[PDB]
Amino acid sequence: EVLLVESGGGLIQPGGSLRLSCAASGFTVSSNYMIWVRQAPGKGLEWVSLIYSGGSTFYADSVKGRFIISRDSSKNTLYLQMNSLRAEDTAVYYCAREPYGDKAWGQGTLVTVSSASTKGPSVFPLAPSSKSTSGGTAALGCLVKDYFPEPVTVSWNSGALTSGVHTFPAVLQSSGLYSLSSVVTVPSSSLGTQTYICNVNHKPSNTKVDKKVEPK
Amino acid sequence: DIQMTQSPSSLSASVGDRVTITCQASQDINKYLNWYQQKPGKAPKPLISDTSNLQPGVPSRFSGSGAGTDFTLTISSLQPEDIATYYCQQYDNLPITFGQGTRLEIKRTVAAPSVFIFPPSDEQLKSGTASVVCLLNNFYPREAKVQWKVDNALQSGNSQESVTEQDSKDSTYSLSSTLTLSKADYEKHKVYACEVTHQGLSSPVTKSFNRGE
Amino acid sequence: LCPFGEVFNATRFASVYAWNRKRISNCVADYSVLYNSSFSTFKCYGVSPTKLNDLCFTNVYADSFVIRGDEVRQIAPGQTGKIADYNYKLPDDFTGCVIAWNSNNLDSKVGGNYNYLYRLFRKSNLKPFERDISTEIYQAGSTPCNGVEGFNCYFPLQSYGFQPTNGVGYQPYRVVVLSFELAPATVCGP
Ligand SMILES: *[C@@H]1O[C@H](CO)[C@@H](O)[C@H](O)[C@H]1NC(C)=O
Repeated sequence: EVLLVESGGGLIQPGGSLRLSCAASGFTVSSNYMIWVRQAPGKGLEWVSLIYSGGSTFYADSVKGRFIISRDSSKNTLYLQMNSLRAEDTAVYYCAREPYGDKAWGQGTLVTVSSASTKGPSVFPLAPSSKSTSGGTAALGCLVKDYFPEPVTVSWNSGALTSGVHTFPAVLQSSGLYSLSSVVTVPSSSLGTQTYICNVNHKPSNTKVDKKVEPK
Repeated sequence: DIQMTQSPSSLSASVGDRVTITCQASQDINKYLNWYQQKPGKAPKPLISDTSNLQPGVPSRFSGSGAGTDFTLTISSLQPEDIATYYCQQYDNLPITFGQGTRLEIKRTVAAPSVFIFPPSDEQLKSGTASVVCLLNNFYPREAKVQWKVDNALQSGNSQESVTEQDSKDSTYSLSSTLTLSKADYEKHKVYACEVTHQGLSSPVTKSFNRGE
Repeated sequence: LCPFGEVFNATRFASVYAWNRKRISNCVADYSVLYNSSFSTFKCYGVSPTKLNDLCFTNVYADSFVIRGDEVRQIAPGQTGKIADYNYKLPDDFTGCVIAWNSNNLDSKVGGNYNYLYRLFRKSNLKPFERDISTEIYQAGSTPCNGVEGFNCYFPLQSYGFQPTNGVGYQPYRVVVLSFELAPATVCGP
């Protein structure tokens, strides 16, 4: 089975350089056509770069002279070297075996081009209501406030709880910091017997927070 | 550059409907046109290559046709799992270019939201800010109105909301609205209320709390 | 006179991957008779079509094949692409003429002409004037193919499938590349 795993994405200042890596399993990178494609947050797909089976390279005009596509056969890895980065380079970057051969796409790596600083979130309980209907449904959650940059991950009870969970898209506040809520609906009759803990991870700030949410 | 224009930009169709997404190229690309499916929170998946060839693991309810400057993706029997953004791509003429994408939603019976309100935590308040959160859980269709009220004054300019992508499990949306005040403003008022209007509610529903109760 | 007519007026042209070469020797060539008699492309490098009629060369090569209209630009010094990289490569210091014409009325067919092929997969680029006619299954992974097409195991050639209704960038073009080398000089203008 073919695996493509992108890494190297993160926060970088305008004018900086990053190298993305795409580690392949299940085909030989140096024998194949491959591309980089990017997707700005909430936007469509934009082709960035192409390398031929035999090594010829091609670039989108918007990255020409700034980006370099390359590969290392000993590590079976595809790279994208990104120089003179601009805010409009901010995107999830995907590698892919395209346009020829058995097609495969990676899961993407997020590049944020910004002069703003990393900031870990504060995590606050959204406590289940007192007047949770006796044999009915209660809602509870966590508010993950004031972080930069994206993303955060939220799990419940270390991944034991998935049913009825909604983790909302972050909003960008006028502060330039993100905020989101993660909620779950549970039987009201569970509140006395079951412990609910949200696990928040913000890798950019190396924050991990486990908040227990209980009736007040 | 070859511009790719898809039509429409969004659609809503019923389970079992035959759906048509079109793609026009600003010049001839012969058969060299691909389709991609991008599910809420995933990478793009190859769906069709070279106009009409089905990729691995894609049901035969998907098909592609056309030639030259005009192309069609057809889903013959729409299922909830088909909720996605679909993209066309021409690859044989550099730069590689994509259509702008077609967002596909699936219809279901009207489902009113379950509404919940959450006061700010004492922890957050001590730090100088109050976030009040209103949850609208598992509703259809997507159109919903949240009105925040503080001692019955309608609030504007101090809230932000977020909506989930349509869930393929039950074809529903959920929505978060957050009202932000300073601690000093929060403490000037008693009744915090979110009033929800939706097609599945005969009249608006209001959830509220009294500060310090 | 040099037998250019056999090259330019051949009924059938080669696939570009299997490009044909005619070695021209011991004859007189009117290259001005060519540079009007009708061509969508007639580009000369390191020489002019006029000056060719007062020059002598040890030998002349006439290379000929079919590609699609939008690939004729790859038949020039310093180009990259599937044609320059994997099919027909001119050297950076090329001395000669690239001549092409639309052949849609000869080489396209209803339902597709599948006889014209190009190499899609190769591990490295051709040297100038290299011809690769290998049909070996292309090994795109670490598993040997053993002559069988499948996952990571690709036929290296693909068909153009020319159709008369194609847009001009996807219509067939006949190409002749004249190369002039400098022994006693055996090919001269009159
Ligand atoms: C090829 O055929 C035409 C028509 O019979 C003839 O006039 C022309 O001179 C030939 N071309 C060359 C380059 O010999």
